Amino acid sequence: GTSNRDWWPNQLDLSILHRHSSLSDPMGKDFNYAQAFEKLDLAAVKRDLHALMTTSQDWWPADFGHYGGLFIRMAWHSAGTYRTADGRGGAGEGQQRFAPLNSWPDNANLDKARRLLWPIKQKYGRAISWADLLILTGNVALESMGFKTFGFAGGRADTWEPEDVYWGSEKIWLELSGGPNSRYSGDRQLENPLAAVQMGLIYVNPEGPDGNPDPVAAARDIRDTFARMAMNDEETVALIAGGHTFGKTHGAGPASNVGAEPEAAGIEAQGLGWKSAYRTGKGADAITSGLEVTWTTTPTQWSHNFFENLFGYEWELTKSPAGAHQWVAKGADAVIPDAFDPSKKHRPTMLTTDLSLRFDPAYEKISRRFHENPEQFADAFARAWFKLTHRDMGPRARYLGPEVPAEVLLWQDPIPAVDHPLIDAADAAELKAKVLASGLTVSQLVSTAWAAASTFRGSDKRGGANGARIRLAPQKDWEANQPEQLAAVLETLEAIRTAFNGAQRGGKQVSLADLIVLAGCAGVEQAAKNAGHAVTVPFAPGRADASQEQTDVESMAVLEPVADGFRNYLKGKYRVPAEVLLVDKAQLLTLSAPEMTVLLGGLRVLGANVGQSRHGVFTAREQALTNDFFVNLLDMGTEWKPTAADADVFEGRDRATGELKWTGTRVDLVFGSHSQLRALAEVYGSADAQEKFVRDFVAVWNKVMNLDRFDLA
Amino acid sequence: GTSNRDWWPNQLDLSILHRHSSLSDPMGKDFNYAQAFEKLDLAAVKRDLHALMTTSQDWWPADFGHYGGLFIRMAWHSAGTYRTADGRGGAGEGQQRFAPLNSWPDNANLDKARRLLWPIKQKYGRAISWADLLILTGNVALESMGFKTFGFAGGRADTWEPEDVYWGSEKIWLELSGGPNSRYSGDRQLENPLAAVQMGLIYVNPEGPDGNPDPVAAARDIRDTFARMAMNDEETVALIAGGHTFGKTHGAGPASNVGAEPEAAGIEAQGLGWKSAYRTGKGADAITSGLEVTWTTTPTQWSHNFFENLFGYEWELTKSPAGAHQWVAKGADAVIPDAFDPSKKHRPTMLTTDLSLRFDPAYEKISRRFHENPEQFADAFARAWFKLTHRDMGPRARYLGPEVPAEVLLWQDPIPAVDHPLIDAADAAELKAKVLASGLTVSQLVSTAWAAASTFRGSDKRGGANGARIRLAPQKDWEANQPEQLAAVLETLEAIRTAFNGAQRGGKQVSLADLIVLAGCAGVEQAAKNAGHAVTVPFAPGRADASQEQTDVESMAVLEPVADGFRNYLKGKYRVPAEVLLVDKAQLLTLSAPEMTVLLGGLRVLGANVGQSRHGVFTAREQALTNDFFVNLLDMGTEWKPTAADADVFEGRDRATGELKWTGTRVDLVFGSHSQLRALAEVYGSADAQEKFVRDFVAVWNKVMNLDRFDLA
Ligand code: HEM
Ligand code: HEM
Ligand SMILES: Nc1ncnc2c1ncn2[C@@H]1O[C@H](COP(=O)(O)OP(=O)(O)O)[C@@H](O)[C@H]1O
Ligand SMILES: [Cl-]
Ligand SMILES: [Cl-]
Ligand code: NA
Ligand code: NA
Repeated sequence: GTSNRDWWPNQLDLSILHRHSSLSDPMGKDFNYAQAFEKLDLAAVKRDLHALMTTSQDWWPADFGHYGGLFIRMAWHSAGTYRTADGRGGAGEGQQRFAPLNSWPDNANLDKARRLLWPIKQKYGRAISWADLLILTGNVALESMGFKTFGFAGGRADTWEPEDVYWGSEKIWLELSGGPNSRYSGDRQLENPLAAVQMGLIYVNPEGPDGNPDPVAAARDIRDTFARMAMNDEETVALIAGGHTFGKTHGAGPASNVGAEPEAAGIEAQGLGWKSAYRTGKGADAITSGLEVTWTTTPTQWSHNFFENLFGYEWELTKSPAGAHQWVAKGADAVIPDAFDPSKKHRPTMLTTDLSLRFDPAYEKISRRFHENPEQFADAFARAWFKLTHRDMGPRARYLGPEVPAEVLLWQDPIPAVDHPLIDAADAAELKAKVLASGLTVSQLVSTAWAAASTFRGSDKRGGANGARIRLAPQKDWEANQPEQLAAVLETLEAIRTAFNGAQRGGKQVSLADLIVLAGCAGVEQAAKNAGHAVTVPFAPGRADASQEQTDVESMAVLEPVADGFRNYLKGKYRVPAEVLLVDKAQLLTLSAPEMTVLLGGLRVLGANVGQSRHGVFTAREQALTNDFFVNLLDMGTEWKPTAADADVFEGRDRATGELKWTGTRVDLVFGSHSQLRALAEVYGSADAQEKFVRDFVAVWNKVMNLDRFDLA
Repeated sequence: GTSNRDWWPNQLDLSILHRHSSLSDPMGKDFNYAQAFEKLDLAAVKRDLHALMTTSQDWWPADFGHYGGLFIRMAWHSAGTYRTADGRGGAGEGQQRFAPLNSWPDNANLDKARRLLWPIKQKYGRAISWADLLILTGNVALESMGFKTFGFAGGRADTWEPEDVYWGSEKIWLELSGGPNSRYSGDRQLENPLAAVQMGLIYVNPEGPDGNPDPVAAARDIRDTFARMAMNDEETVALIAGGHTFGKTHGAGPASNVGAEPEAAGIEAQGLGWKSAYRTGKGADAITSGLEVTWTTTPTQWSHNFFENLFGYEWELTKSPAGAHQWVAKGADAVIPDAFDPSKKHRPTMLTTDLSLRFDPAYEKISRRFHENPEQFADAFARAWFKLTHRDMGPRARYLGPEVPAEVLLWQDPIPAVDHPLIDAADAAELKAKVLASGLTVSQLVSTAWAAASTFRGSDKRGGANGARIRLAPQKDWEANQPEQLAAVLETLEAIRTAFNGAQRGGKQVSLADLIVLAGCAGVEQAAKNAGHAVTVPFAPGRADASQEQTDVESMAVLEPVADGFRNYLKGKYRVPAEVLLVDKAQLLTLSAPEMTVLLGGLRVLGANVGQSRHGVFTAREQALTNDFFVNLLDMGTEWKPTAADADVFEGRDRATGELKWTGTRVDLVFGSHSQLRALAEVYGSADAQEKFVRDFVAVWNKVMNLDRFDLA
């Protein structure tokens, strides 16, 4: 059946904004996963998981009699899709169980691992999400094998459909680089926002770059991809060597024996895939990656034998039974156990990417330290494993259960506790009047609060106005935030704050974070009053102010808006059309298409554009909250044409006289072009719509201001 | 950006079930369009539309100074996509303003027509939908040009995103027959459910079949496509000749001058398309279809000139200025006015498909009768226009406003008015006890009610349990309804009915329609009791019983389920996989995926399968309402394989012994295979889910029983 996407493959896709509707969710509209989790007997879940580790099923027999290695790989791949560029991927939504991730070649046979967990999922039901269970299972695996984890938090609610993520443009699984849809350009520069080297891989190719078995070159790809997953050198080495303390790879025969991935398999496979015609198809005969390596002499027990072997042997290039490149220890004795036959032993083996840990010079220093000091290794691995598996969970207020680590980690973007009474409704009214009496304008107040709150992204729940990180490096200097203008606003608000706080009794005070938001609220109320409408914008206090020392400047870089269509802002010229970047930002904000449309049209007329640009400001009463953006955009009396100077800027002229009325960008005019967006614009540009536009604008503004308020959930 | 549909282009698409969420709808969740419409000043709207008729805009100047022909075409196209096979298409959702229909070649320049209406739409806002406005406009165009319409009803709520309709499989607009994705096979047999001859046409090709200008052959295509739009020969001749009493076609120069359709155009085009480089690109120079025909001597006034011209001249084949085949009157004088230049006149001209009305022998007899009795023509056209524009609106209870025709038409599937007291809760309890005491089983009660209610489709709001048409021809004889079993259940219910009704005073009586549904409710209650659960199922009385003479047996044929996954029924072997047909049915029933899931699993254990098939009956307690379907389907202790006899039937055997435990179809097993469906099945097959399953099942059952209850809306 031919679809709209077939006829118009480059038209903008709004379906991404309308995922996760109540229609697709089997749980009631009142279901609260945190409340269910908080009553889970977590210790009981863990006991059942511990038992499972050594209860082999004959349909996928346990290597060494222990499923721990398999489950650790499972949890690492669940988390391993994360990209810092956009926060997408990660373990936080349990997306491994849906397409495409359930059928990526790097996730081969994890379908088996998830199926092993159905009896426990079934027993506990809604009180433990798949998303939490995948991670918990990896932690129990670790514990069962003698490794002390750093802790665990629940709270990852399940999702019910695939997320729309850009994983690359290749049309062939695992395509090598340099194809017509190459994700690499220049000197091996990987395109943002990607964080894997080949389509369908987690991070890197275990044979080496595009299959070339050079550990030094592979190290480059490890370092780049791991950094794009928010891991530094120490963390990277700790993770890889920690993981590869356990279990084995699977490559017992040729890969041509392996059948269709789950999404392609027949209905009778019941959601499993990669059925193998090689011998028994499983166990001793398993084929997963095609490699056949077993790293340590005790694959079912924590040890420091990975680095003992890495450094204690010289390594020879060899081939697995499937033909993949891998390495074997020269001259070694057969000291590695076989997974099924207690009479067989094997020489030590390694992946190309394992040898990167010794042959890259910066890795080698860390790896040596960890070899000489395994307690340092263990602690780094524990810390890195917690980070890996929690990096997309959001603020610590979302962490549930009895095993949450008390230590506050800098990567969590922590917010200090509030230890004083909060402002009440009368205080809020007093502050809004003081802010308006200062002389700050509607535009300055709206723009400041927008800048502070719109850093949120729902992908990894980072950003937002909590913390008042807008006053700190690097936010205070981002171009989109208008550094000089911002500094002036912040100085004014800080003076109002000082004055109010100095007047109080009983310890009541207002944080700068709360006052930035409140001041934006006052701006929107004032703009409504400028239009003739008396409205109260909701405000919820309780944000706190973070310090510079609590703020990782390098980690915060990925949150810089380089494209913010809500402020008509593009930092440079991109391949992707600006309207596509608008919808991407709207999705990060968690906005629907109606929400996106009302918000943008209101921001344009409040003066929120960076640089005071007139593009899209289709009103003669700027700083009044009206629907003028939509009424003027939709006026057929105006004709639009791209400018000669810039194809991305348009002039709107009166059709009869030629008189210049307006200018606009692609982000402004998509609302009058796209057939779905134009239908939304029409509602708000109708003669009956002024009350509705104000009400809906206020509601979406409040939604944005509150995106990171998990303290109120 | 590669998507899941790219990787797995034949996996089932559940997005069709989660359209029309509250996320994409800009109106509040409590918006009620009927209440808005009922307060519209419809008379005011009609005055504005009358004014618009002759208010020419320079960007698309009005032919003859009157937009009435353009608007008639616009409304006839809005309606003209309707297909009786599935009820999809039609005017009722205003879908002409969205992709793909806004850009079909046959809808060229209707973008202009819609844009002329924006000022009126803006003025009246939410109180008139686009969907109602398009039809109202057509009516006013006819009235303006001297034709008295049969009536008009409002109530077509707007929609906010495209419907997922199968329009065909061709990948080329307008492709002629016999290609790789041909919609024709055999003896020019058009594939169900399509009702057009070429991709992007409304019904037929105006040059003739595949472009061949044979009026007799064209008439075969006219007859078939119009029958697939619910129109008979009389209706067809009346509509074509009535439409073509007005206006003209547009083909002033070669089609290669015409640019991108709306969804392909540049952002500056602001939602319009088909910009033409030919001369002024509009008005006298317009190119729409490529034909250049004006049918009557008064194109802006109702006349009897269409049939005068058709019969009064002999016709010669010629070409338009764009090269399209059309006909010109031999020897005629230049009597047809020019649309723009009072000094030019033209000879009478006709399309191939107009000549079909004279050269097909059955049409010729009707055409002659209309030529000799123009009052008959006028009345037939008025009735056909009303049908055309209301065919998809559903029961008359949904018709709004002061111009609704009082006359009840057979095609409306009319339900008699209720003129007696209805049964109350105490009476319902008495009837349910009588039904359970009669010996009817859970299976018989559930299956009967299911058969009665599940004929509803939301596409055209036809079907459902109101009317008790299950007792009439042809529903009573449909294979899926199990005619012999049905007759025995109906005879028992009719005896209960008669006994109850004869005992009442004051006029109270229960309809058979209500009793069917109530007895199904008693079946579900009894099944829940059989499972240990104490459940009351909601019931709303007020259905009435329609007569056989109120039930057009040929129009009812399209409602026959040839595939009904809910009863594991397939009438024959089809090219479309059964699970796609299940999703199709769910969409017609208005079900989400969770609703489809719970419903199907419950129906399987209640004994609703046709023929008492064991396929998917995964329980040892049939006729008890439990979640057994899910718990057993998901048990990894069972392995599934297709049977040797039939690749579409599967056997589930114990993995350890080989012993046969169950059999199932594709519709049963897709719930254990599709990664989204299986995530839903998991919820209902969890240990905590029995009460959730029962409650959800009751809710969805109640939903289905009330789908046609627009008397209660
Ligand atoms: C450069 C990064 C990495 C590469 C290229 C990589 C590669 C692979 C490959 C090819 C396999 C074999 C799959 C199979 O055939 O069964 C595997 C297994 C495994 N990986 Fe990694 N890995 C990486 C990092 C990690 C990390 C960060 C962890 C966890 C902290 C991890 C834990 C494991 C474990 C436990 C197994 C064994 C699975 C079993 O016993 O079934 N790996 N690795
Ligand atoms: C066999 C069925 C039919 C065929 C093949 C057909 C074909 C067409 C074509 C090709 C045009 C010219 C488009 C353009 O170049 O502007 C047209 C115009 C039009 N049709 Fe039809 N038609 C059919 C039935 C109808 C019916 C059922 C109605 C309404 C009751 C209708 C009303 C009109 C009107 C009013 C115009 C004039 C448009 C204008 O003045 O701008 N047609 N038809
Ligand atoms: N309209 C009704 N008439 C009679 N009983 C009802 C009605 N609606 C709900 N109930 C009963 O109340 C129970 C729970 O009510 P509710 O909270 O509305 O959720 P649901 O959408 O599951 O019906 C139902 O399972 C049914 O037995
Ligand atoms: Cl994601
Ligand atoms: Cl439709
Ligand atoms: Na994420
Ligand atoms: Na329809």
